[PDB]
Amino acid sequence: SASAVYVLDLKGKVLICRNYRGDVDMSEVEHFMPILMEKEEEGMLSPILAHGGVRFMWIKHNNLYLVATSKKNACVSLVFSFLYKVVQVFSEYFKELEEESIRDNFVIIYELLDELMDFGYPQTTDSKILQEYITQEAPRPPATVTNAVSWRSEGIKYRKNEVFLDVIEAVNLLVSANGNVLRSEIVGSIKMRVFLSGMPELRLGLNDKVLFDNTGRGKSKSVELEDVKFHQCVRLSRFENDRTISFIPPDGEFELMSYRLNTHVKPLIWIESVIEKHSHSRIEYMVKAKSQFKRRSTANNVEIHIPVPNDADSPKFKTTVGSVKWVPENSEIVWSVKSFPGGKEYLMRAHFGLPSVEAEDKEGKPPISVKFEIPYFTTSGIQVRYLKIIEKSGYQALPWVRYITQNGDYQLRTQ
Amino acid sequence: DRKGGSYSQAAGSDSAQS
Amino acid sequence: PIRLRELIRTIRTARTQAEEREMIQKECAAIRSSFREEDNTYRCRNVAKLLYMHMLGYPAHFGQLECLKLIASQKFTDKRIGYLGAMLLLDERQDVHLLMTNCIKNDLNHSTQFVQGLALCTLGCMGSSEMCRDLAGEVEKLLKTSNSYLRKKAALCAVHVIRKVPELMEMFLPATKNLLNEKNHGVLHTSVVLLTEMCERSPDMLAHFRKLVPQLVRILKNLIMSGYSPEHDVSGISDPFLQVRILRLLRILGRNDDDSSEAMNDILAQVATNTETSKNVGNAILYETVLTIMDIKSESGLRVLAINILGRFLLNNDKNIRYVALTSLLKTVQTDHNAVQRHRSTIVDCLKDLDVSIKRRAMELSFALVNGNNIRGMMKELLYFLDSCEPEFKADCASGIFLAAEKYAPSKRWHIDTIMRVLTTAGSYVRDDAVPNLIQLITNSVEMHAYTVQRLYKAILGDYSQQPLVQVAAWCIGEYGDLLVSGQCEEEEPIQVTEDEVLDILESVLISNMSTSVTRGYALTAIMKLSTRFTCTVNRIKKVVSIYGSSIDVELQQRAVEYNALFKKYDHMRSALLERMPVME
Amino acid sequence: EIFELKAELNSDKKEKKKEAVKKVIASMTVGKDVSALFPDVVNCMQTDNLELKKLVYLYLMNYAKSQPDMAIMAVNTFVKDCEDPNPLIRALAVRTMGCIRVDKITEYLCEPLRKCLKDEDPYVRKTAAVCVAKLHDINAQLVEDQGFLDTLKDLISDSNPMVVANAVAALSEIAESHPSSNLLDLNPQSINKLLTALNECTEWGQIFILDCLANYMPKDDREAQSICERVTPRLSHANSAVVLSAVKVLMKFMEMLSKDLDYYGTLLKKLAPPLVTLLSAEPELQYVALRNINLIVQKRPEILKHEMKVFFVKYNDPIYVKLEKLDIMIRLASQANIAQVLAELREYATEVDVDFVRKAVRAIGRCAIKVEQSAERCVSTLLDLIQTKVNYVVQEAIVVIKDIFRKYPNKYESVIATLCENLDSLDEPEARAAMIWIVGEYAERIDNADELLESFLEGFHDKSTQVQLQLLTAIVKLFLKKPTETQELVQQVLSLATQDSDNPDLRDRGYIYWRLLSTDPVAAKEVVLAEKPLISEETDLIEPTLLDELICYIGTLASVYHKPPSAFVE
Amino acid sequence: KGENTSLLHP
Amino acid sequence: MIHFILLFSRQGKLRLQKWYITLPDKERKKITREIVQIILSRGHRTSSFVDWKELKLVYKRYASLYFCCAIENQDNELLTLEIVHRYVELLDKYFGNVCELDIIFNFEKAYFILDEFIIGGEIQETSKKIAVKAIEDSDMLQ
Repeated sequence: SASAVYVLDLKGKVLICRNYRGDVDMSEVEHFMPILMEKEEEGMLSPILAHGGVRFMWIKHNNLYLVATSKKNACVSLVFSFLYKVVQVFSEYFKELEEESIRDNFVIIYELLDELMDFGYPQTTDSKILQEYITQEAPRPPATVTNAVSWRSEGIKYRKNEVFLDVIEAVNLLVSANGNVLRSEIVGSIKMRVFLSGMPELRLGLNDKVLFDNTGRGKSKSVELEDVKFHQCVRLSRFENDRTISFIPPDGEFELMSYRLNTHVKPLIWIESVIEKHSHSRIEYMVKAKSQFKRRSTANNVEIHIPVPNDADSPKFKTTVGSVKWVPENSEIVWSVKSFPGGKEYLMRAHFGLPSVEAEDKEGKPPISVKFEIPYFTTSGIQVRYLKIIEKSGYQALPWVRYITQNGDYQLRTQ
Repeated sequence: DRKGGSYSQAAGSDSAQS
Repeated sequence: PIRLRELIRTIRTARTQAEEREMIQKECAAIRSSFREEDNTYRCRNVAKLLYMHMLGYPAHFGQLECLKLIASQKFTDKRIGYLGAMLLLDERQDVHLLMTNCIKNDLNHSTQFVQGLALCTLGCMGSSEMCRDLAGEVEKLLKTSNSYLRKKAALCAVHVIRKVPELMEMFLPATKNLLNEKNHGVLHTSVVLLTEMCERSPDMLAHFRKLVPQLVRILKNLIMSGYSPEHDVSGISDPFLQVRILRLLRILGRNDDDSSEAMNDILAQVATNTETSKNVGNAILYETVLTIMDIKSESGLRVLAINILGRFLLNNDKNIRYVALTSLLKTVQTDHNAVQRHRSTIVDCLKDLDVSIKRRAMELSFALVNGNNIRGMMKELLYFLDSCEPEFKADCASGIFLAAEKYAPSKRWHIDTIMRVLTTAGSYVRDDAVPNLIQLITNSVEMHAYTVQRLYKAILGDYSQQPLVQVAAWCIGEYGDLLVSGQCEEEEPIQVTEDEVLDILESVLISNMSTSVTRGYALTAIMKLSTRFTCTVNRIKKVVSIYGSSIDVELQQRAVEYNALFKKYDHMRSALLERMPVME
Repeated sequence: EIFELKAELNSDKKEKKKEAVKKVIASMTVGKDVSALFPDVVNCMQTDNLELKKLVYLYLMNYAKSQPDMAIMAVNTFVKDCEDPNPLIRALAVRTMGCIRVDKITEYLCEPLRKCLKDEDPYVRKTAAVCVAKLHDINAQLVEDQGFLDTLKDLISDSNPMVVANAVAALSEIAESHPSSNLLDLNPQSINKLLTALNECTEWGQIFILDCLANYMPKDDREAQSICERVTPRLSHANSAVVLSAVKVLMKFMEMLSKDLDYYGTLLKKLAPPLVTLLSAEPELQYVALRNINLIVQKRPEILKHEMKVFFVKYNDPIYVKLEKLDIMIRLASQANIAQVLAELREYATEVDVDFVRKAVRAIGRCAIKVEQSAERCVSTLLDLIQTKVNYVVQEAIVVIKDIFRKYPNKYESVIATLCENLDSLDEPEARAAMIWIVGEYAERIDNADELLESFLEGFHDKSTQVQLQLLTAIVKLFLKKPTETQELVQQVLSLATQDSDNPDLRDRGYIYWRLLSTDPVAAKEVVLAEKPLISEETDLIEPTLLDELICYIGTLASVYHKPPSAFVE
Repeated sequence: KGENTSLLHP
Repeated sequence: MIHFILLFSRQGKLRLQKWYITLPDKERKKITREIVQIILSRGHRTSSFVDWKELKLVYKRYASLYFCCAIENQDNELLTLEIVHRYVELLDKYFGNVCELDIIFNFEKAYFILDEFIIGGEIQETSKKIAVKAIEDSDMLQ
């Protein structure tokens, strides 16, 4: 129930605003900046602001705060969803998220904002549909929005029907300083870049534990994702009835399904860190990394970030494999490795001095995280069975998909 | 080639499930 | 060697706060790496960058040894950088200036005048209790020097040492003797400042320093006669700092003596008419002369002239002039109080002025001008100002009104009514410390209790969110329950107090969310005292006390448990400890 | 500038008019009061260019309230545009008509609203519904006179499922702003029709459809079972707001659900994966998810019994997110994960956030008080925190120890010696008063209690009212228990708090203590040093009446604020 | 800008 | 004496800072922030005089950057304004057409001039030509 949504700047100047209900005066945006400054200075800053009886919910964007003033107790979740959709639409239309594009495409920006929502109720949410009706460089509204099938525009013609899938794996490991991993969750991501002719209805099929149990084939390696979320085009009725993933694929790259379940397997990388820091004399970095993944898998672009001292200077690195660079902006040493074969064991020995003057205040102990990304590895063991590509005209599709394993929340608590 | 796992051909459905 | 200009340009090129912080961190890391290698060639650029980062708001704890090393260096630029680092990032609380004592002592005998002056300035700016003890002898040695450019620095160092070490002023008694004939303006000003500081530190030197009054008068007359000069002549005033120092010395010299006041009476009279206040310097000189005349035993004509000047400056539309006039009137409150009564209209108008400082000065003048005859008349004006005052002045206005009522209240009934009105209107603006004072004043007064009790009962039932008003009402109820309700033991005719509304109000206050544990405790104490004070509502508060004994608060739970135990086992002894507390000033 | 712009706008060149419009928009967007040029732009309004029409409409909407008198020259243009063949033009005109805050402007637009009510275009139908809702909000009496309620009710029973959802949202807004008289409640056939169109509704349409079900009150288990089965597929939607709306609808339906039936168990089982997925949402929605979980935790706490690992605050989690996670863990604290909670609190106690550290200490104390099985573990953690040598940490540990002693002091005598010498130089009133109360109540395991109280008696008359009262109570307790070593201390305390203490409550307490001491010292042990009963801790759970109301109010601003919907709106 | 301007304009 | 004298811009950026009273770094930063907030939230008709924390907080900016001082309540208010004007004139003479940009580049020179002019919060150079000559001689030393 936001009264009006506006785009602000880092200096407090509003890049663009669009009133939807008119129940709140436009001058309330000025008081938002002092309120935000006070909240940040007092630790009471929150995304949902409140200026008296009018709430100005703001979201920190790439360059400006997306302030959405509201008057009544409207759907806060709905307002957040509308703001996220607007951000996604702006990112799709404008490749840059800064003040340069805010003041460069205002003519089309105003039309897009007007078409997006009216009277506080969002109406248009398809980026492709918005581009087919609002362009920066007008015809009647497309019938796809009026029709039920708003996730697959009809009439698409392509020379070849190629779909690029991406099996993105996110391994998040929360290892405490005591050596025990508390939060070990793996989140799947089934994103497909479908580029074909027409609006084929995808018939997803994979080696799911629930599907195998229902079909009686619950004896092989079946992925039992704790949380699986279907895309907009995915038909939830088939999934609820018999796990039938039947939906119209979108024109382009989209995330159809995203698995999310806990992980009970050993970590892909076992990192042992040693802090031989003298009392204002020297610092020791006994970093040992062990690759617990299969030797047949190589972690490309491995970056294990080891936080160095805030006031540390004159550091010397004694490692075996992988370049180590101390970033003054990062104030930490990142164990950069180009390719990390599975089972590799890297030992590092840091040595640097410390200032004679003691620090006035403590800086905390940020966790140590790695940036490993080993593709072509399916740790979960979930294997896609088939993709039912059905077209009324009839064509032979050649879909493609790649499994990518990366390091997500693989943060290890510091000692 | 491409980093992060090469693209592989996908089937249409489980042929063993009828 | 990154130049300071390059660092400034890079900082200006950064827009995001995070980007600026990252750039500052990179620069600090580079500076620390350079310092760790013991670099001595480009140390000036590193010192400048570190100073800029510290001024920008960046930590510089590690950059303390480099400044100390550069302080003991030989390059003039390096010495200046070290002195600047010691002055900026070096302090007595830092404790890193202890090692600088040897460097200062070594540089104390340096032949270069700039190095010695820089060291003296750094010592004065960063004066420490222990540094002055080990450097007191060096300061006195340079005080007898004939260097005009160094005389001011020596005087400043001596003044800083005296301020930091008041017991070290005894060693400067003979060093400044026979130093009133300095031709240089700076040396004479330093000598006058040192004499004023010595006189203010202790009064033993007032008699010794009062002998130079004729010399100071002659110097002031000569300066007034020499009204034109290329140096120190700004805005038509030649040596305004020297004139201000002379006026301050005259005001502070002989403040309680007749000979000193009589000696400078002619000089003050000449200055009061030979000075033009068209410019800021002239107005400041006139204000200083008026303050000196008021603070000294000046003649009746001098006081009249000062009053006329203050009145003329009050009508000035300048905000600074109005503030100066208000400050002078506040300072001359006790002195010439009758003559200050002619500006009552101006004081009242200053409360409505659009200047926060001007409004505060007017309010202070009105508070200080309240007498035993205008208190009743000024009460309405004070109430109006408090009702329509700023949030930062509402509490101050209420405190001033309460102080005036407690100091020069025309009557107990009028003072009690004013206090009740202030409590009702102050709400959350009444200070909590004033609650004990109000309680003591209520306890002292034993003649107006029925009307006061009725007013407190009426105000408590209306609102209870006012912590000071609520506490005052609870204390009044506990003190005079026997007088608030008469014949309330059993059912009677409908009156203000029925013996049951007070108990319900106390229970609601105790259980109300608007309790800070202080008003709740006062309400519990009043309820406990009402067991013997009031004999109408009995056998019902015991259940509440027993239930109230399990409160979450340890103190509140203990108080409730003690009350329940007293009610259940010391019913006959309840009245043995319910005697009224004594009343004392 | 202004004159040149007016001359350009008064020209017959289309490129010049477009340039002038762009310049005016840039000035208006840049913060230039272009309302004075609204009458000049009024003449240059009827333009064939679609881009120019949108800019003119935006300027009129932004210059309508500023110049209501000058807005009377746009009714003819709006009427002419209301019959535009292009659906986009008609939708823009409908949006502009409702956006004009003119009292006399909506009166002349009633006929165009009636004409566009039956628009065949689903976008046109949605625009007409939005305009009708805007007119009703601006003028409820005008909307009632126009009789759009009958058209709005039949709108849901039509095609254009997104248009149906828009009409349903408009009708709910009208009834939400209505005083509840003449409600638009529908029979089960309407619910079934909405459920049939629920699968064809968009992300915005799904939320609107789920909002309608929030007001209907189910009366049959079979109808409730069908509604739950229909809402179950909504949990597999990427829309977090749609997920939140579905969760709220399921919670509302569970109020009339029967625990004996297996439908409630299936709904509870399917809700946990949804909560886990929602917890991994964006930081802006993370706070909303935490608030929703806290609101639903008091209703069905057994739903998230096994959800504890996700309750840990992430390193990159925001301060508000960390506070919400800590609150969820405290509300979700259980003996099964007591060790994990203690470890997380110890991990949370090493952060650099002073407010975060205080919140962690308070949560640890609350967990220790709620569950007595970890009382020894809580005491050990408090001792470790005190030994950590943190001023704020020391104060928090002292407060926690004082709270635990008042709650479970039967086995709290072993920490008096450790807490006796714990850098008691802290002048924090909360820590000082807690230490004084602990010493007074636990003046049995410490042989130097009088010596410790001697240091705090130097400034008893000027320490604080609460601090002074606590010190007086401790002195009285020590005298009652061991008066041989505190006979003079009690007299000194009575003299200081009776003669040098001007506080009314403090003076009364001192006088009462002196009277009790002078009356019967033996009776003071049974009166002052009595065995207090169990301390009634305040329950943090919301009232059942408020909990039921908050269940319906799911996703509103009041859920985040934890306040009633009528207590937060103006 | 406003920074390159003289503080006193002299 | 002047407890602290600092030069701050209108936007809040501080171009100068010189405190004659030893205070904690966090306390000094908080005091500077409070002074900036008071000055940044003050009108043009406030008399340029504020009694904050019992200190004569006199604010008087002749350009975009403002100037503030804090002295005890023992002397005339116009004396502080006259001293500030004299210091500004001396800095302008030493530099020549002093601007905000030049202030950042000449921070060390400005600090040296301020130290040579006022030491310990008290006036050290009453004359205007003598201080300029001394500063020029010190600069020519190297």
